[PDB]
Amino acid sequence: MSRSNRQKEYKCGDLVFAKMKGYPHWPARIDEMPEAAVKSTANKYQVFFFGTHETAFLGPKDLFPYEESKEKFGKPNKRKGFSEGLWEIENNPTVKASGY
Repeated sequence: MSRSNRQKEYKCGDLVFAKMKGYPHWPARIDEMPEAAVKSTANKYQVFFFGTHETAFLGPKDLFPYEESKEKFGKPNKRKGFSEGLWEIENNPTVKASGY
């Protein structure tokens, strides 16, 4: 009916700030590496970027929680893809689950 928040440890369905090489910490969701379309590898995690709306192979080193993010900054450069991006996650287009 709607994504479920984690307990004590982050897991699939967990939304955090994922940054990429040349790209500032963007709002990306956590995802596990599937093995259907292709054969994933080890020591790697699936990350889904909202702003860009694309997936990228990242890990925990490329993902930071709000607690930590807010600890230092938690607020990356405010770009065009940042506004619509952060809103792309907070205000997805294909909504359905109660949320604002």
